[PDB]
Order: sequence, then structure tokens, then C-alpha cells
Amino acid sequence: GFKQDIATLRGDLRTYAQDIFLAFLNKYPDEKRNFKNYVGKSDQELKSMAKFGDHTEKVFNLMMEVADRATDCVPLASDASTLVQMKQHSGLTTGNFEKLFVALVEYMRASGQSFDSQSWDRFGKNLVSALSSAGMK
Ligand code: MNR
Ligand SMILES: O=[N+]([O-])c1ccc(O)cc1
Repeated sequence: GFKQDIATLRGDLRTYAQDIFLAFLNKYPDEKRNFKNYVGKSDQELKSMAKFGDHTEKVFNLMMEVADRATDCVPLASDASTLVQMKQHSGLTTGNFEKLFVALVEYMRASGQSFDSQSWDRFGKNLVSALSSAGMK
């Protein structure tokens, strides 16, 4: 289920984080509006860019903590407020997060691994709801 998937992801997290964020950027290329330094690069070139690897893994480090702290795929309100307030997230909207989680769910479905894709779909939805409640537009 969802808790086991957090452990699975954590066991190879730099790879999963980069592959999922690449699936997001390739499904929604306009999102690079918020990632101008990743423009004009293939997947293999991004995986050789230090901030791409370090920032993507740090994003997913925290994503796994928020998932682990959640109850039945519902994140803590303190985590949603942290994600709305962080300066790095200024001017993001909830649709940016919805799209990341569509790509994450599609990645899991395409995997041959028994990820609980429905629970990640729920978590993405519930995160978007918590972000909205905490003031993200
Ligand atoms: C499509 C837009 C974005 C979505 C969705 C998104 C979703 C999430 C998310 C999901 C639950 C979590 C957890 C998360 C967490 C972070 N996030 Mn976030 N994030 N996020 C940015 C856009 C987005 N984040 C940006 C832009 C930056 C700073 C610039 C750069 O780091 O590329 C940042 C930065 C960060 C950092 C700091 C990285 C560091 O400096 O190395 C963390 C941690
Ligand atoms: O996965 N993510 O949403 C990310 C990944 C890398 C980054 O620099 C910012 C956000």
C-alpha cells in the first residue's frame, strides 16, 4: 500500500525522484516556465546537472516525509502550510502540484511494480486541497 511505497521510493530515491520529475517535465513541457535552467537539455544531460539532481532529490526527500506524516493519504496541515509559505514556492498555484502528481501516478501505473497508484492519486488530490486551504491560489 501507500506506506510500503514510501519505503520503496526511499530505497532508490535519487533515481525515482529524477525519473518522476523528468516524466512531469516531459508530459507538461510548459512547466519549465518555473525551471528556466532546465530548458534545452535531454534527460541524460539533466541527470549530469548538479542542481537538477540535488534539488529534485531534496524535493522528494521532503515529499516522502509529508507522505509519511500523513494519515490515510491526508497530509498534516503544518506540512501544507510549509509548502505554501516557502519562498521557493512564491507564485506557484495548485495546478503545478496537481500536474506533478498526475505524472507520478502515471509513472507508477506504467511500472511493473505493485505501487498503490490509487493512494498516490488520493494523496495528490488531498495535498492540493490542503494547499488551497492553507492559502495557495
Ligand atoms: C511545478 C512546480 C513545483 C511543484 C509541483 C513543487 C512541489 C514540491 C513538492 C511536492 C509535494 C515538495 C515536497 C517540494 C519541496 C521543495 N521544493 Mn518545490 N516542492 N520548488 C519549485 C517548484 C515546485 N515544487 C521551485 C521553482 C523551486 C526552487 C527553485 C528550484 O529549486 O528549482 C522549489 C524548491 C523546493 C525545495 C528546495 C530544493 C533545494 O533548494 O534544493 C523543496 C525541499
Ligand atoms: O520535483 N520537483 O517538483 C522539483 C524538482 C527540481 C527542482 O529544482 C524543483 C522542483
